Amino acid sequence: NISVDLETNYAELVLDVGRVTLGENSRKKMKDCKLRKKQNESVSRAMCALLNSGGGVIKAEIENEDYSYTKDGIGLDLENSFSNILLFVPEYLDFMQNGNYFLIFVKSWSLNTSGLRITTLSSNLYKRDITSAKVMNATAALEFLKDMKKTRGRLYLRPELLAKRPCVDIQEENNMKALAGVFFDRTELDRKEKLTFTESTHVEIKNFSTERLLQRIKEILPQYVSAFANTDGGYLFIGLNEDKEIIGFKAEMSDLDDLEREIEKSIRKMPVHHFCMEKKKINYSCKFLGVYDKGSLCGYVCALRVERFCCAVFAKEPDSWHVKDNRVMQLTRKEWIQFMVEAEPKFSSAYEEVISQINTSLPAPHSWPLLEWQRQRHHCPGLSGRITYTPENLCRKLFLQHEGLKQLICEEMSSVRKGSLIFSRSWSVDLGLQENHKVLCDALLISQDSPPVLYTFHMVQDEEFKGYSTQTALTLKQKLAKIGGYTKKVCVMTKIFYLSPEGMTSCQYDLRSQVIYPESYYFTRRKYLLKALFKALKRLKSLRDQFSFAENLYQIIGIDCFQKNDK
Amino acid sequence: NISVDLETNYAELVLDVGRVTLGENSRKKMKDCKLRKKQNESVSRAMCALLNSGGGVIKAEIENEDYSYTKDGIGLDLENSFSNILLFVPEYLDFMQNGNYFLIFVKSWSLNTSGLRITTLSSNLYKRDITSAKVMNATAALEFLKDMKKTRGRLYLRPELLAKRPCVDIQEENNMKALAGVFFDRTELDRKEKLTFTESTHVEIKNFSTERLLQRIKEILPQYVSAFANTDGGYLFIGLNEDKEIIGFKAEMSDLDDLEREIEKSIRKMPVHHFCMEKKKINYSCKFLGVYDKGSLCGYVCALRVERFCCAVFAKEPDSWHVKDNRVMQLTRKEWIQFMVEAEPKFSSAYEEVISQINTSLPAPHSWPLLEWQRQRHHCPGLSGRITYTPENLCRKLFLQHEGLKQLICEEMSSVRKGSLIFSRSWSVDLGLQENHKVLCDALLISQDSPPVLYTFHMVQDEEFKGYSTQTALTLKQKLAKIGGYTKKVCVMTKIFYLSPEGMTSCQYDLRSQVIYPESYYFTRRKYLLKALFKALKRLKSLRDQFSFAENLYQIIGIDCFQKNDK
Amino acid sequence: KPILAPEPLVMDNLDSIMEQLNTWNFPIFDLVENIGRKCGRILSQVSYRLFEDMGLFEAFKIPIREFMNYFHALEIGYRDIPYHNRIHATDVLHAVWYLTTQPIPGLSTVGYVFSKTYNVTDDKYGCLSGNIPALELMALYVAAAMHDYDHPGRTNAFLVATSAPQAVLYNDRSVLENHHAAAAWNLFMSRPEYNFLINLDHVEFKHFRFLVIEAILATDLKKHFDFVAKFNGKVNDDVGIDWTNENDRLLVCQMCIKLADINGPAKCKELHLQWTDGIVNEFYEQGDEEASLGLPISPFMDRSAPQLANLQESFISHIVGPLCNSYDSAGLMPGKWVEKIYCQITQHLLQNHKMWKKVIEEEQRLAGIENQ
Amino acid sequence: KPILAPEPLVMDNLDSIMEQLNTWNFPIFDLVENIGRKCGRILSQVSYRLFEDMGLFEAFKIPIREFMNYFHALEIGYRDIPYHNRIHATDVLHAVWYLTTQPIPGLSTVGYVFSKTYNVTDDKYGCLSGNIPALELMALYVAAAMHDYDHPGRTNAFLVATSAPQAVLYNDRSVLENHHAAAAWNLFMSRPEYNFLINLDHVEFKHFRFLVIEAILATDLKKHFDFVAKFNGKVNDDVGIDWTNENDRLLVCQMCIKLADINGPAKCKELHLQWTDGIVNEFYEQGDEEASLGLPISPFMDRSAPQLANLQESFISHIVGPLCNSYDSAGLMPGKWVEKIYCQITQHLLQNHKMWKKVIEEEQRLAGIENQ
Ligand SMILES: O=c1c2cnccc2cc2n1CCc1c-2[nH]c2ccccc12
Ligand SMILES: O=c1c2cnccc2cc2n1CCc1c-2[nH]c2ccccc12
Ligand SMILES: [Mg+2]
Ligand SMILES: [Mg+2]
Ligand SMILES: [Mg+2]
Ligand SMILES: [Mg+2]
Ligand SMILES: [Zn+2]
Ligand SMILES: [Zn+2]
Repeated sequence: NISVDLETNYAELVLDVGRVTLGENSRKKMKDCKLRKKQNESVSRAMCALLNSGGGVIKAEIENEDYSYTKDGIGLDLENSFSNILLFVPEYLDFMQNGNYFLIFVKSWSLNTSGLRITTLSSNLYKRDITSAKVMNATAALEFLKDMKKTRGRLYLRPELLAKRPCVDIQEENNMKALAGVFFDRTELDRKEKLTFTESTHVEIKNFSTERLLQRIKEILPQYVSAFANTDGGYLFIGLNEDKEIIGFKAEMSDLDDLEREIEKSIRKMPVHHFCMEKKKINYSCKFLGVYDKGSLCGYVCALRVERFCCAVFAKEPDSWHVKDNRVMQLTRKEWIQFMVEAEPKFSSAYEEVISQINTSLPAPHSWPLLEWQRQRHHCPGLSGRITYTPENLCRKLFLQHEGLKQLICEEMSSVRKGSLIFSRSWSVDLGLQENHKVLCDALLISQDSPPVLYTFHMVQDEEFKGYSTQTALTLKQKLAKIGGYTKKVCVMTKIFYLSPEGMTSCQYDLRSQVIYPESYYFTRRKYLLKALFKALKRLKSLRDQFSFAENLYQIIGIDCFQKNDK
Repeated sequence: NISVDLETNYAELVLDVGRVTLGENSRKKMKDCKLRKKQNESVSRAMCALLNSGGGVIKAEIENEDYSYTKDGIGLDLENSFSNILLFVPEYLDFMQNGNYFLIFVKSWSLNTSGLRITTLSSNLYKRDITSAKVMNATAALEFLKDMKKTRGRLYLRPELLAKRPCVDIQEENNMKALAGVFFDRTELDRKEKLTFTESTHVEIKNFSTERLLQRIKEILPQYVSAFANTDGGYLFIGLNEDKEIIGFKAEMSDLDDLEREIEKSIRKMPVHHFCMEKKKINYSCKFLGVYDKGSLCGYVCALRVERFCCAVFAKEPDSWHVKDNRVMQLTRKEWIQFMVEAEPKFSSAYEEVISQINTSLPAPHSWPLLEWQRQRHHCPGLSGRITYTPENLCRKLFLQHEGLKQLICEEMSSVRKGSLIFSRSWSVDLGLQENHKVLCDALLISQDSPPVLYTFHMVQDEEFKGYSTQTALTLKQKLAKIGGYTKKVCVMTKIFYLSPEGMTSCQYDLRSQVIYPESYYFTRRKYLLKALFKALKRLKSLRDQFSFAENLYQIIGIDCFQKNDK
Repeated sequence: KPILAPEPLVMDNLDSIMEQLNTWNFPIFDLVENIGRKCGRILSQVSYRLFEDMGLFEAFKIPIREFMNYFHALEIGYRDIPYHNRIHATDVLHAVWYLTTQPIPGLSTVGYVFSKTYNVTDDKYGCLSGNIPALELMALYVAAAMHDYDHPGRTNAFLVATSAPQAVLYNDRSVLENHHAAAAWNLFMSRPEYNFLINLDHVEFKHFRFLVIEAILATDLKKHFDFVAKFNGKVNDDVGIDWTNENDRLLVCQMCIKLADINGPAKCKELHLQWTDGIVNEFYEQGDEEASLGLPISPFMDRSAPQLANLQESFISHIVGPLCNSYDSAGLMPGKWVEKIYCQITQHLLQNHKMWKKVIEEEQRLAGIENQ
Repeated sequence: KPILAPEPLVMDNLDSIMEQLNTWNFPIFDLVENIGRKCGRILSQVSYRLFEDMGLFEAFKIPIREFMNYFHALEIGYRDIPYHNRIHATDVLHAVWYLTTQPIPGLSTVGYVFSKTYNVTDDKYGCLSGNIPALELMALYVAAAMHDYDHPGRTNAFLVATSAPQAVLYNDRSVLENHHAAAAWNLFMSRPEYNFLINLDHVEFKHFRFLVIEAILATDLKKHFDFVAKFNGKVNDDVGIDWTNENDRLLVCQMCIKLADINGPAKCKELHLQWTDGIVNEFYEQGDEEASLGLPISPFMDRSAPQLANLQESFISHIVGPLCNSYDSAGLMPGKWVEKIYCQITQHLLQNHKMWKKVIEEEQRLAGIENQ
């Protein structure tokens, strides 16, 4: 199975997928196709789960003894799965071999032009093409479900009238459907007789010259039933050959009953989701016809008819995963359809609209950004005005007492071209998490280079707070990417300090010199990070004093507040 | 080639694709793969062209002597192409065999959740997956182009600094890129030596043990160049084998020059589209290395490096077609990218917004629709109030004189449960077309059943006006589907009458008893048709008096006008 | 000097009719004949009864003396014209009190205040007095009381056309509604004995004033389609009416008063006919004064060539129709289940429209016959 | 009885300065010292000169006598306060005349009317007088002239807080702007000799009145972020400014006057300092009158503890900054090519902001040192 890796010093979700062969030649040469497919589906489950829930990292132990990745690649089934889930691969993945492990750093799935909100390995909604039953991909299923939800059901044009047309010898699909219909009501079949119709969008024919015929039906029937129930219904005949000569399967009575019961259970186990007022079920009808040769019964032929449905009909639950708390779980049908159908929520008042569209940055300076403004322009004496100590009332309070703290912050922000650190009594509570009282304060430095750090200060020379800082950095990463709408690669580093009674040193932990990331995780943008932080704090209902933009001017002008969306 | 069929009595675009085999067994058994592929691409061009420009009908002559379509199907390559272009097939296509022809009725491509505005057989924008160069599908190309257009270019993080990381033996794709880079600057190759890197998102290796090697390069190189130029650039080495042992191709000097020149032309013929201020070109560099075995030259190896680009790079022009006037033509690169990138335009003032959202029709009556209102509620004495003679000032004028006209209209609207016919001096001018003065008036009856008719009246016992009426019905169909935003299957029938000096009869033409359509083209909706007519007239700048909704009440209340969008 | 009140506060002879005040077809004119029609005390009495029903005299600790003082000054202020008079204000007040304190099938109730009995034990009917705080409801009631105050008897377009002083004073942007709100609040703040909001906080009073002005300005028919389209785009594509978000509650009160204002063609045929007589008489008066100036006589305002049926049918089809459909698609029209749900208001509306379309067809056909 | 005009229409002694009137740093106070400062005739003279420059006296056939009559009555009407006086109106008029009749690199010119010389032969510079009809431009000029008329010397928030009569008359919704538009148009319509629009049609006059009221109401700073966001959403995601669609031209004139109103921190340092002195003196007066009533003294309006640099820096950063960035991203700020394009206005704005941030840092550091 797949389990979260709780003993890694990464500030991220680290899924452990077990042992996995790698290299293209060795994935090919692997003399066990079943284990190969199992490994592939495991890695793909992990990747989908990390895409649906913030970021992450997939950790797999290199199974074969000799691997390099600079002369072996990854594989060709793994690459196929990766490219199937993601549109553009190098925008979402980064591969890194670290000794005896192969790591895959997964960005978070971001809303794009397609309109998708999650990623699914397979929707399991089958649609009926002209002759073949194919599974709907992401955009097909999206449009299908949105269309069905728009009309609170699915429209039909039930036989109120046949169109008064001219007289002419015309041939259409309705001919094949009607011929198959008269076939369905036929009472006995001459063995080795020819058919007058072929397979179309309402007619599928299957040979199945198998001795068992129970497992094959139980495993293939739901996809054809879901194909028919999603486009116009139709008939399924089992017992013909590829030349339409009636042959039937050689089965005897007392088997027909168990086979019919198996068909019944295999259809009643198929999921379904109604957008309509009432809640019907999959209306169909089984039937068994004899294939009398001369006066004897050469076998039987199974005829099955499925009617058009009012709403969706899955062949299985949708393959969509996410890591809820730990022990990565599959999305439920209600949650999956909720992610697919329901819109994205947003208000975007005009004040916040301008505070966001201050981020144009066309080929020109475009000065005056409203998110990095601060009234007290004088902290940390030896320096210029380039570090906005944001809260301006928590920072001054915290710097008045705790004498070592101001000198520590000055030592820390010396090598920063331009940034803005944001204090707090506890970031864990601001991010909706359990608090611990031993921590003095926190901070969040967001500079041009140097991905965002999370300083955790405290005065207790007994504990470590590594768990606290890592959980907080993890949740901040996930909140940024998911709620804040940051659409690039982020990693929240960490640092822990110890402020004793006149001791302003002893950094007890520096996460940057403990973990190695890919090359692109180190160059953030510092303006979209600020917008993401704004939006995440707003959606979390904890945007209070950060991002000052003082209102002594507004209160004079008369402009109102800008947040706490209940007024 | 493909040519519009000007001698058909359909009120539609009828493309003629020539002779085409049909039936699955005969398309399979056809002993000529080249002709089969040619026929398939021809039908697909026709289908894309009809999808991009209103509706249409594809007409192909059945090539094989014996075809039924009720026992032969269509094929399996044709179905593959159809399903590739369209998401849901039975929503857009209808097949009909009429004697010695096979007709395909194609709905018009309608804006859906995907955001696409046209359909393309192949974008020809290649992207580089982890190891393979694949062509972008519709949604991939859509997101790619929209992203590039948003930033007026394509962002990079040019080597200003390498990220200060810890010290550890880590392996990544940058290793393979750097090794291939040092390979590119190498001066001589030992024949039969091993490589230390494999192929990745920056490195592709090709064997090509061909005697010619010119045609193969000229036909395969542009897709790899477009793959590299669209994601991070990279190197292409030609002259290795599948085991990375350097072999090279056995070519001699005075061939290397012609081969380099062919590479140069094959790269300079590749299209490109810039969203940036300046207009660079595809920066690369060819180079040829010797493969010295012991002291002799065992051949050569061609190394090619492509740099990352600022904007799109096509391998060919995009496969997107449309029928402009006649002689169906391929979309140009500017027009294609304009359809893909630029938004849909719409204003939707609040008055028109309510006049449209009067079409809710939830499970309840929801009376008071504002589009079928009329002040003069008394025409055509023996009847109830169920046919809104819309203009109300052109209709009364036309009925005062032309004595036979009122009795004709009464005879005609007798068998109509509920409709609304809309007169005009000439619908051809209202739809932006050349007028002819011999026609008295026109009309447009839009009932529940009975798809919309186009009555053309005139008093000249010499001419026919079949061309006029068919052109007008054709353009009305296309305008409805494209501009009006009608998202179902429509067909504008026709009728021509003769109003002599006291002769109110002699219907000289009745298009319904001349052409046969599929079964679903006969049941329109009569409310979305009215909304579509409203929007089409508005966008055409000819919405004057149709859809009365009298304003003696508004002028009292004070509400303004509702159209002529320049105020 | 100021208008204080009648000597007895609440009169007793107008009983047995105020108790049948929870019916949509309230016999308002029988009450006008019941109360002394000389002075005019209908609005003050109806307001006292409705507030005492809602218990708002306790939930906000209001003195009844100054309450009656203010509302009597108000009802004295209403000009004595044929339609926009104190009877119209009382009708709108009763309609709002009905729409906000009666069972609404398919509702989800959540310092609120409910009506007198309301017999609320089930979980099938909610009332809007449970989804809307008491302050906002009192604001809606007071706004409905003073919403046509000091009406001149003309339309916005008339005052704008002749460039009346009151139309230049407001720059031709909601002339009448701004005038009503301003004059009513001015009269309120004028005296110290009209102050019946003495036990309100400062922020309470500011929010109350804001909501009252918003409700009054929302009844301008030039904003009709904007309000209707906004309500459509909030219960069609959104989650619906979030009863927590205050802008949603504000929009709900605005639409509630928009529909309680024009409710003539949603009552029985007799009340509807009387209101129609009033409105058309006022239109005729305006047409007289507008022909006296040499202006072209406006449509429907010609007492020599009336088109009353055309006016009322066009009105019911274009204004009251879509408004009721929008207010009902959000599931707010008060009704009952049937053994599926019977809405009396939409029924009355449809019946009145069908009557007018009978009269239209009959007159049209007869004219077409005679004219030949 | 009515204020007619001075005896000579156009004075001659104020020459050689009106010709240097096409410079963004116009020496306005030197002109005030040039014209007789006792009576006050700056606005009327500047208006005559600008209209004669644009030739609008011919394109609309306006009599100069009644023109001077009306504008002299206007300039007499402007209260004599430290900031919102006739000099401010003249400054806004000149700023609008500059922004709409000067070359704008990267424009596409299409009964229009251009400025006096404009030396227009090239295809690189357009002026807004070529994309905007003459009627709308005259409407913008007249609206800028009468936009702070009869200013009481307070803010909207002050009149709303103390519940002034003029704040109840307008229901606390753009009190000052509605008052200005109403009083100006009332004074215009008062006499028959002020009527300088005698040669306009009826629909012409109605559209002119509409545009003038719109421009005047657009200068309310409570609508600042709405206007800025609307202009952003029309030149960022749309095709841009369609010079055919009339709502686009209306939005352009509204933003042009919004920026011409607050243009102190976009001129040279001396003019900016003088305007700042004026505005802060008016704030101090309001603070005196607001402490006299017992209200808490508002921010920045305390003549005992001024925070002038804080006020001006916050203003330049929050209001004038984003407005200039929006007005420039649409490519409408007038500038010139350099051998890439040099915009004097944004330069002045940046320099003034840097000066204020010097003063802020210096005072802040000194206070931090002394306070210890
Ligand atoms: O037919 C009715 C009616 C019928 N029963 C009751 C109330 C009614 C109110 C009105 N009308 C139509 C005219 C009108 C009404 N209110 C206005 C407000 C402004 C301008 C025009 C109008
Ligand atoms: O600093 C300046 C300034 C500086 N130079 C020129 C003009 C200026 C105008 C203003 N302010 C800031 C305060 C303020 C101004 N106009 C208002 C309108 C309403 C409310 C507050 C204000
Ligand atoms: Mg009113
Ligand atoms: Mg009213
Ligand atoms: Mg002002
Ligand atoms: Mg001003
Ligand atoms: Zn269903
Ligand atoms: Zn480019």
